[PDB]
Amino acid sequence: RATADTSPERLAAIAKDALGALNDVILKHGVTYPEYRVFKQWLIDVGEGGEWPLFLDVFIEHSVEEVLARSRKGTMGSIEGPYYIENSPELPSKCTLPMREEDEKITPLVFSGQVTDLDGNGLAGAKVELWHADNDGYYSQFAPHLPEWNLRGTIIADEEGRYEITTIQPAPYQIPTDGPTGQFIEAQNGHPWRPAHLHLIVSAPGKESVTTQLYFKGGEWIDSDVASATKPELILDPKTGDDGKNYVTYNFVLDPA
Amino acid sequence: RATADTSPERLAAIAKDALGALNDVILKHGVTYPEYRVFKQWLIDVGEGGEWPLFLDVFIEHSVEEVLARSRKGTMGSIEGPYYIENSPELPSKCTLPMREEDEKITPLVFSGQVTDLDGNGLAGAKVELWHADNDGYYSQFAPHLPEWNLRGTIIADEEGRYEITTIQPAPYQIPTDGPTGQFIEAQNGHPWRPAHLHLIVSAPGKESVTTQLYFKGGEWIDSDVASATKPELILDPKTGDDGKNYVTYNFVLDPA
Ligand SMILES: Oc1ccc(Cl)cc1O
Ligand SMILES: Oc1ccc(Cl)cc1O
Ligand SMILES: [Fe+3]
Ligand SMILES: [Fe+3]
Repeated sequence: RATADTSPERLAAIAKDALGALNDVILKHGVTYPEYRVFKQWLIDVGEGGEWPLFLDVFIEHSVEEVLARSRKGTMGSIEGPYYIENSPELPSKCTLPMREEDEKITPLVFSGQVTDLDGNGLAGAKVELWHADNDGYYSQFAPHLPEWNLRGTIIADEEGRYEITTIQPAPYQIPTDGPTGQFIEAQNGHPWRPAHLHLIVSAPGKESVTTQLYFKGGEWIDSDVASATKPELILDPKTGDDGKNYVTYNFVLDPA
Repeated sequence: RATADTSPERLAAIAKDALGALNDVILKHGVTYPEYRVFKQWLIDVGEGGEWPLFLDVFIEHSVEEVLARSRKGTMGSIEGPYYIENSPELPSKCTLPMREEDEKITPLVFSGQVTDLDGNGLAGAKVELWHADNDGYYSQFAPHLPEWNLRGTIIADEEGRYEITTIQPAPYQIPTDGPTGQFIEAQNGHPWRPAHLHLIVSAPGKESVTTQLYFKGGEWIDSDVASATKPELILDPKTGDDGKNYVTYNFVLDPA
């Protein structure tokens, strides 16, 4: 039951700008009646396909985080995306993310670092909620065949704010091509792809949490993210060990609540 | 199964402008995350309530007709609205619109005029599709209690392009306040009202049809139409007879197909 405290005055100004802007694009490009019928049917399709969270997060949410970005001094944020789930099972500072026997076959990714405040003091009782896709680009709880907490966890950072999280390296994400979001994209010759990414919500007692994503230097779609959610500050350059595992360190800087 | 011949190049440019514009409004007004969740839930509600045609026609379609307005030299057009139905039963040049025993109690409106071309030559085989709401502001086929062609007809203009159509005078229209469209309006202190109006599609053999609406001089909401669909060229000034009926004449000027 979602709410916001927006005064009628504010909404009216937003509505005026949003609707005026759309209406101007129509006048600009000479949007015809047949094209208008196509837009109306496609908005119906979007909701009938359950793709409002998907369409909105891909095309709109980057600007919402960009707003929040201004008011923030810590680690760069990025969009949540639609694939977040609360209360993923807790795990200790040093852990391995829950995975299938399939996932065990993929080159491992060892993610290390520390949660700290703005001055660099480590934070006790910090939490790292991590979620990402498997090598097949699917999310648990958004794929029937997967264990419901595959590659999802609540990492409990130690008394010093540190974690050593062993996972696999995520595959790039492709947005279902079959639906209206993918229809919108195929019809303009765009591409339905996101670079490979880790999702992280990072919290601490008395701190303003951070929702962020982490990408990979080599990675494809790196310079053409369809959700426009990539920032260079969030690109990891993992180095590979003689065990053949990929090793990366990244620290989280939380703002005060 | 609705389609348009829009090249990927065009859609991409439209998409770029539409999405950029929205994204700018977000950056402009500092659209927060809670407000974003409210917008996402409301887009889901709109489609779940079957109010995409309603929301679009009220807030977007005026600009689509404004485009078509440029390419046209005949009678001013206006939006279709969501309440149009094809194949309304035919009636002769001089007729009375189908109505209930209730409607017979309302002051009658006698609508007369002629369908002509750009030079003022009358057009044989011209059709006047007329639809409007009853004094209770409901449309037939969008209200269970009404006969399915209440205040809907296909008037067959005579060999000379003339019609004398007796109906009642429509009541102002109020957009359902209970749904997401009305929620969007109540939440900004807007008003959910349209001035009283007749709907007309006017066609002739070899002519580009006209979808238009006709309003009434005294009428309330006349200068504040929520669908922004009012034009001064479409305001009727009916004069009343000694039978106590309201009499108005209006001619349709069709463009060539
Ligand atoms: O995996 C994802 C797919 C689409 C979006 Cl918008 C965000 C994601 O995080
Ligand atoms: O009766 C009507 C109600 C709403 C709209 Cl947008 C148009 C109409 O014609
Ligand atoms: Fe993702
Ligand atoms: Fe109407």
